[PDB]
Amino acid sequence: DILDLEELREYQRRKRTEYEGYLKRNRLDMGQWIRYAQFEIEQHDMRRARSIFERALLVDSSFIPLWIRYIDAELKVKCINHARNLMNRAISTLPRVDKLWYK
RNA sequence: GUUCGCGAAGUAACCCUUCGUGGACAUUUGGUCAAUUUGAAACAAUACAGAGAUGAUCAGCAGUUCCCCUGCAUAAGGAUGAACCGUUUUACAAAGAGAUUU
Ligand SMILES: [K+]
Ligand SMILES: [Mg+2]
Ligand SMILES: [Mg+2]
Repeated sequence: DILDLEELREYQRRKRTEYEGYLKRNRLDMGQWIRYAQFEIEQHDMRRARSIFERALLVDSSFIPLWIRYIDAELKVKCINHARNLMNRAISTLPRVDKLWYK
């Protein structure tokens, strides 16, 4: 498929334009947000992935699978202290959800 | 420059003409900006494609958007103005049961 960094940049531009267009036209599709963040984790660009999860939380902070995905994504890449800040924030905004406490 | 005053020479003329000189009058413009190509107007042309619903053709009216255009416009029109068609995996458990690590 992709043989060169410039070709990776072309691929990333096309996919980012696709995902951003759909999330512009309909921001409330949380699964679309999740798989865009997953795309950026596949690109190993954790800054972009974190930004997408944060924007998704700004669209809807009450949606528990989005929180769990973000926390698990931080832990999967050994970013434990980021995960600690994130989980503390998660319980701080939603203290009555048992799943976040257990996580 | 005009004018008030005082000295020198016309004109012993104290006013008029000239020269020297003290004072008053009048007091800070304009630029966000330089005169052709390299600080960004658009159509048109050319080639190829081509018409929302669906079996076919067409009237529309909306909605979402970090697209706007025409219009005095909160009217109306722009193909129903366009973009929309794609992509889709975990808040993941319980009971068994068969191969097997220990
Ligand atoms: K029509
Ligand atoms: Mg209309
Ligand atoms: Mg419309």
